[PDB]
Parts: sequence; structure tokens; C-alpha cells
Amino acid sequence: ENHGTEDELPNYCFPLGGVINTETLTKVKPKTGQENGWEKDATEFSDKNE
Amino acid sequence: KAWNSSTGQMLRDKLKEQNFQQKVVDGLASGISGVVDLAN
Amino acid sequence: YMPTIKEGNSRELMGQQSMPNRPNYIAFRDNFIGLMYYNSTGNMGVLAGQ
Repeated sequence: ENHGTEDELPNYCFPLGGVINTETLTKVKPKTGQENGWEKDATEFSDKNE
Repeated sequence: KAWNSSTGQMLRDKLKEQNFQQKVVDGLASGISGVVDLAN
Repeated sequence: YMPTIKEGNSRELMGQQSMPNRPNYIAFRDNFIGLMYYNSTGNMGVLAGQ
């Protein structure tokens, strides 16, 4: 007697860290100077962020 | 979260679990043609 | 989830997902309820002597 299987929802497995394929990015300033073209943040904010 | 998915007998068994049967339950009638039995 | 209403194969349609149809059991009534006309004005059973 085989009523099949109840699997309407999908079930997933994930890496321990929550995320892996993460790039490295640097914070940037709004650059009050016009053209609205941002510039790098040389203040206390590390240029490497995952 | 059945460790065991059989589904069927399971539900049936739950149904069995909620109801009853014995012999001195003779309130009213036993049922038609007869024999006298146990579980006294 | 049908990503795009556009017909035929497409790059966007590659991501479509699926989901099984809901179960549907069909069989006769318990105790064959209703197979015989009972307590109906029109179709009434008769058991008479000849």
C-alpha cells in the first residue's frame, strides 16, 4: 500500500557559514562634490568586506 | 515526523486507538447468528 | 513558477519550477450510500405479493 510521498515543499541544505561565494568590496563615500560620482572611503572602514 | 512513513496502517491504527471492543458489552445485542466467546 | 508568459522555449523559461498536483481519491460511498433511491418521492422501492 503506497500512497506516494508528501513532498510539496522543497527541502534544502546550506553551507555552515550561511554564505560562501562572496565577493570582496570596499565602502565608498557619497562625494559631496557634484556629478554624484562616489569616491573611496579612506576613513576607519576596511576596504575588504565579504 | 514519522521516523517511519508507511502512512497507511498508521492512520488506521490511530483510528483503532480511538474506539472499543469486548464481550460483556452486551448492552442491547451481540449480532444475529451466534457462538459464545471469551475475553470475559 | 512560470517566469515569463511568452510562448515557446526561451532563455528565461529555463528557470521554471514544478510542483506535484494535489491528491484526489475517488471511490464509492461508505456502505454504498446513495446507490439506491431511499426516501425519495419519485423513485420508491416496492415489495408486494403477486
